[PDB]
Amino acid sequence: MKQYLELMQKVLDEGTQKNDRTGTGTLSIFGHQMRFNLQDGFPLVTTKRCHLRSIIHELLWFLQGDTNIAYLHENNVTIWDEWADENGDLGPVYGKQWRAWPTPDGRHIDQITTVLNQLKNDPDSRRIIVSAWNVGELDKMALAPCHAFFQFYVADGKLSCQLYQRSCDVFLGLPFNIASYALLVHMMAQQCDLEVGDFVWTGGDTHLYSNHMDQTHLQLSREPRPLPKLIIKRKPESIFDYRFEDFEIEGYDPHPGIKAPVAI
Amino acid sequence: MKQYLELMQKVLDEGTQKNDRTGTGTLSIFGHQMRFNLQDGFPLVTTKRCHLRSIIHELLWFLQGDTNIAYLHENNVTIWDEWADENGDLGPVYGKQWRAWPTPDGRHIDQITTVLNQLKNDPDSRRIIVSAWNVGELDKMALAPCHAFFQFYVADGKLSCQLYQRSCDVFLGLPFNIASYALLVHMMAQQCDLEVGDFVWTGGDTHLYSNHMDQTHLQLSREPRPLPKLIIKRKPESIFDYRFEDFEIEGYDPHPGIKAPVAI
Ligand SMILES: Nc1nc2c(c(=O)[nH]1)N[C@H](CNc1ccc(C(=O)N[C@@H](CCC(=O)O)C(=O)O)cc1)CN2
Ligand SMILES: Nc1nc2c(c(=O)[nH]1)N[C@H](CNc1ccc(C(=O)N[C@@H](CCC(=O)O)C(=O)O)cc1)CN2
Ligand SMILES: *[C@H]1[C@@H]([N+](=O)[O-])C(=O)NC(=O)N1[C@H]1C[C@H](O)[C@@H](COP(=O)(O)O)O1
Ligand SMILES: *[C@H]1[C@@H]([N+](=O)[O-])C(=O)NC(=O)N1[C@H]1C[C@H](O)[C@@H](COP(=O)(O)O)O1
Repeated sequence: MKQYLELMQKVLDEGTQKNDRTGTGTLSIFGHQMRFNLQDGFPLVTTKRCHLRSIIHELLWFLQGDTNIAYLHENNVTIWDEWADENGDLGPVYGKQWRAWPTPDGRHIDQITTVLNQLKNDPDSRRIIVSAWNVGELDKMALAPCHAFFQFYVADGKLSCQLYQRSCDVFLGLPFNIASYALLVHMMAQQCDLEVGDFVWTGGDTHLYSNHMDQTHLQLSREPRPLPKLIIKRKPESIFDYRFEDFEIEGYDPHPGIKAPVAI
Repeated sequence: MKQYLELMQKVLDEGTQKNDRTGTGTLSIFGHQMRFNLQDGFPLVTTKRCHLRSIIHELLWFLQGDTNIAYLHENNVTIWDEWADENGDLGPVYGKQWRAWPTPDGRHIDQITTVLNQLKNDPDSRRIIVSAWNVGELDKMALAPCHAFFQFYVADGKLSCQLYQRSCDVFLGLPFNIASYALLVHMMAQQCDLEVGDFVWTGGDTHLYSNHMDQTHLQLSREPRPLPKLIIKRKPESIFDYRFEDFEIEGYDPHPGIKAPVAI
């Protein structure tokens, strides 16, 4: 997609060489923002084939509040295997914080239910936020959340969302993260009877790994194709009741997939 | 400042009318980003006189971990009076979360000390974050944090910072918020022996109140003046030991102040 290839080029032209946690090395920029009008189409990268199966299942897994990889394996999704322990556990990552953020006085807060309540009763609110950045539990997580904090906004009968992503692997992670959140915005809007508006992506440390350079040059040589359309085939009773079979992506005709190693 | 007047104009031209919490009404946009290179000068608005006293003291107050307004009053700062209770308390707002974020298992995490440790030992880290958005304590706060989440970044011997501000009163709040965080970046850099880099501001619901329109038109008629310079006159032993007298703002020659009512 145009905005995505523009970012890739910007990282190549403007990024500075930075060591990293994994020992791999990156080219990095700090602070970037892009906007996707969800009415123009579903923002799934076309310049390489993306695995929709993994994207959709990961999101449904988050929404269940699950942090064990059993569900993903049951569904032949292996994108989280490298970080899981012997029992398939990741610690209280994303889904746990979304559904069951623990308080000092012993409660658990379901941020997704809270957001639904807000959208249905106080749509003008400037506090419609979900955070995964639970400072008190960071040390128990396999990895600190990359996509950390997101906010909804309603104007003129449309639902928008902004994501703050503190760290972004541009080649591997970003195509998944954009699609994942676009999908959530479509689900949320369906449940709230709103139209879709904008998905706004904001990055912190936005980088290309040093061993993704060949892959990046290849993909930059390709022309984007028209965006597909997302069809949700039924309206479940709640945001927690979607199934893989409920989604259709129509007119997705990507260029071939490009393999790249994940930095662990 | 150029970036600031550009935003004001954009809100006037592109903002949609939105009701709000306070009953005042706003023009609102969602999602905006601006960048200030701190080497070009200290980003204090010149098209109206800003009260530096209030800016500096508010920041020092946050850093103490204080949430009672006594300290501000001792220093003749009254910007937080409207939200405080009979005892001058605001609940566990900003400073409390920064210095003493409470965990379930009973601990308190000092995020500022943690960040210092990270900057001094792991400057390449992509996880150098402070959050005020403590989901478990939101209901005890006078107001939910506006400036919610910020990240540091080091490259090439320079310290940058990005702030996510979920809600932004463009006329009243934003000039303070930009200056406040620029100041913190200068303090942090001094303590860590780094040069200053960029301050990146990212907004969620970015708005002009309906009863700030005259004030906005007035200010938009004014030409920005050159940015002042921040001089820090000594190096305290720690980030917690700064005093008001340690800061000099040189060459600040603003246009006159513009009064506007705060929406409560
Ligand atoms: N450094 C690094 N990068 C990352 C993650 C990480 O923790 N470390 N974690 C992220 C969580 N998301 C993904 C997304 C895609 C993949 C991945 O590998 N994807 C394939 C293969 C997909 C498949 O299983 O079929 C691709 O070619 O797009 C891994 C993690 C993404 N990037
Ligand atoms: N709606 C609304 N807007 C806000 C806040 C709010 O909670 N509600 N809280 C914010 C916290 N920051 C400020 C900053 C400035 C002022 C203010 O009023 N400033 C003066 C007067 C300064 C002074 O005391 O001398 C000015 O003209 O700039 C109030 C809160 C800012 N904007
Ligand atoms: C992190 C990631 N995740 O773990 O779920 C995700 O969804 N998107 C990412 O882009 N992603 C990247 C950022 C970085 O390259 C690594 C995480 O490493 P640290 O930033 O060192 O924590 O995965
Ligand atoms: C909030 C504010 N604060 O309370 O400290 C700040 O520092 N900056 C702001 O711009 N600010 C604004 C945003 C909005 O106009 C109100 C808060 O109202 P809600 O967004 O309804 O919580 O103050």
